[PDB]
Amino acid sequence: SRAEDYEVLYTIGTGRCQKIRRKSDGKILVWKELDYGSMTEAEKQMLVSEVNLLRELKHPNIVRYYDRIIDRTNTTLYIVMEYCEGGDLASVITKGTKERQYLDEEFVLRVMTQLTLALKECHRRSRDLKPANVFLDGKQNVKLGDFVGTPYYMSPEQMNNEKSDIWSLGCLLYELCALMPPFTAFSQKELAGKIREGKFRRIPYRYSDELNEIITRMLNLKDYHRPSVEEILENPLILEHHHHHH
Ligand SMILES: CC[C@H]1CN(c2nc(-c3cc(OC)c(OC)c(OC)c3)cnc2N)CC[C@H]1C(=O)O
Ligand SMILES: [Cl-]
Ligand SMILES: [Cl-]
Ligand SMILES: [Cl-]
Ligand SMILES: [Cl-]
Ligand SMILES: [Cl-]
Ligand SMILES: [Cl-]
Repeated sequence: SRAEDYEVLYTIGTGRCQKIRRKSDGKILVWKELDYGSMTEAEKQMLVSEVNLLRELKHPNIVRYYDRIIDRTNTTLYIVMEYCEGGDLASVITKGTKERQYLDEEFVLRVMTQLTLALKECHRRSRDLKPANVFLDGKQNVKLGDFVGTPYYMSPEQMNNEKSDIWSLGCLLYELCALMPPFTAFSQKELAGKIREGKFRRIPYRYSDELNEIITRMLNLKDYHRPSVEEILENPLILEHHHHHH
């Protein structure tokens, strides 16, 4: 695997994320460009570990890693992976916010189902749940990727556990429905205050009582009252078509 095996089409974001084309079969992919020139041997060893871990993750709802390419000349490491043509959930939400248009319940259910399964897989093996780390492919599939900011999704436990991940999922699904997170504040201390009270607005009325109910359960103050991944997926809301399809 050499860089010359691929051709950069253009830069998606900025190290650098680029949409690329594999020359042999024309397959569309992306790579993440990492300049390791300024790294110590220690940090490079830490980098080697991380990349090996990504190679082991095979799941329909986790962004698929394909390859790693070393360019010793430019001291650049390339991580090759699947392309998610639908971009990230952050952009979907800001888009709904600016166009004043709520997302379909069907879409929210797809995200709930598919991220819950990604989470289930993560818990098996041993990756923050936030809109910017959730990607959409071209087939309605949902995939989990990998100081200044306010920690909107921090659970009550953390500010003091797999149920903690359930809280964060609740926050993400809440924000998808309401187009704002369940707890907002100008500082972290004000934020922490709101989280401890555990009160928030119901998601918009266009969304079913059943969907409101499960999101609300995920946001319970007590970790042990939050549903497990198993209890989530048992929900009558969740159907075959909400799962991944090739
Ligand atoms: C490469 C590192 C990242 C991001 N990543 C992928 N991102 C995109 C992607 C596509 C977009 O529009 C077509 C887009 O604009 C909204 C965008 O915004 C951030 C991202 C497509 N495919 C990807 N594989 C993969 C996961 C992730 C990581 O760090 O592991
Ligand atoms: Cl899939
Ligand atoms: Cl609105
Ligand atoms: Cl709807
Ligand atoms: Cl309450
Ligand atoms: Cl409301
Ligand atoms: Cl669980």
